[PDB]
Amino acid sequence: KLAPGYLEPADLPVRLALLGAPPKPGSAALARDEEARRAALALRGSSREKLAATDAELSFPGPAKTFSCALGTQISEKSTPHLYTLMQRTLTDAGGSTYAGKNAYNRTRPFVVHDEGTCRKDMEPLLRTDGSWPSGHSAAGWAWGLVLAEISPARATELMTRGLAYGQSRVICDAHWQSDVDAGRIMGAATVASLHGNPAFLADLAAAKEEVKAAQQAGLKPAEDCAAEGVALGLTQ
Amino acid sequence: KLAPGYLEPADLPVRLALLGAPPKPGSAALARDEEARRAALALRGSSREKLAATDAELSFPGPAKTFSCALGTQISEKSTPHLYTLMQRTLTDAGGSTYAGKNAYNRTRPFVVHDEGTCRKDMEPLLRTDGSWPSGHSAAGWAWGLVLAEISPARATELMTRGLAYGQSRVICDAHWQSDVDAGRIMGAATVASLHGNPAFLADLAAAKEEVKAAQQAGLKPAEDCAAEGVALGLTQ
Repeated sequence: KLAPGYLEPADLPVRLALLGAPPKPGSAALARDEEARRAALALRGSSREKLAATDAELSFPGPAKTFSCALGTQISEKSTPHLYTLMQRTLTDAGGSTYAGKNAYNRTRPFVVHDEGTCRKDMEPLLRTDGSWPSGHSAAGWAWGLVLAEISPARATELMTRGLAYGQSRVICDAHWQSDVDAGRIMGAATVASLHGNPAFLADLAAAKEEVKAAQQAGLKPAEDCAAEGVALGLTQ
Repeated sequence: KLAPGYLEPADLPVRLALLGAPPKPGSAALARDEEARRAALALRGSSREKLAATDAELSFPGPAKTFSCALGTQISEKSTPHLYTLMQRTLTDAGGSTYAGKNAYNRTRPFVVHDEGTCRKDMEPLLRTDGSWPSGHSAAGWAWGLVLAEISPARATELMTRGLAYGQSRVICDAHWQSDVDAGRIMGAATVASLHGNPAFLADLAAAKEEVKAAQQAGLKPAEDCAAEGVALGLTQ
């Protein structure tokens, strides 16, 4: 159910070297995670939580739909085949697929710690047994934001903001801690640096730039309710 | 003093859109900043503090020297002129000179809040009146780490680790808060994404890849004490 990643395992960024240990028990860092959790759970029942629910969808075309409004055009196999492929393959590179248990911290997720629910009840049987470190959604979101921003520089701010919000959706969903979302962005940026050393990624990147240019010049607007996503995001950037 | 940046002002990543507010008074987020400050000040008098003192040097060849050991060859005008230039110009893009006080938070630095000293007494007269948001050293450190990792993919982990440590040196030096160092990496990664859309940067990047490869193949060792830097950093293989 996973596309081949661009990167060989030996070329993946090394979590242990790049990341610090998770917040220790009794630490202010852990208190910051609980504070972020409490602030996030205040949004339970809101449109932002509902957007966090669709942000959790990693099965394509999930991510493609999620980033279309920020891109200004629809990401699809028909319109942007190379960009679509790039997002699928970089999900493997940046996401939870690389986060093995060996040489990794085991992270008990917030909703398990506090015996409460998430914004995606259907994904919980998987997440309960999952202690991935850091947040793979966060890493993929930031990686997607950084690559897409390079693909369409005229929408760089919208795309990078959307990629950051994608990681924040994991806190709002009560699926992972703030610190793991923050650490996810370190891995996401690092993975993008490695991808720029990969000729296969670079070829798809170059083709995606032409696809997006062609779609925007032809006036293809996103096939998503960008108004509703904007409201859910709050914007006021 | 400052080299021309690659990026036009309109192409700089927008701090206000990408970053959250600084830790509020009485918050666990602020408590985390104080906790990191206390852990950092325990290293006063140590080799790690001494390395943070040279990590503070933004006047070239300061940054070139700082990353040479992680690169595996000396960054110099003679041996890697385009890489040297690239670091100088990306210092302007990423390194805080763009952090205008207008439309930005004013940050009182830790050593000012606690009427104490930094690891660089000579730089305090400027830093005392400076409330830059986030950490420009951190942003440049992470940006340099990410670009250099693409330049020399075989040393990607060493270089990205060094770029994160470069930002952490600001906490160890008591020059800025942890949260501003963390936010610095968001801006650094964003700036790198913008840089990959800039043809002048891309031309220097391609030449730097050839310069570094030629230097490493000729066996040009770093002209820095890599043993001493390894001990000060606590490096683990």
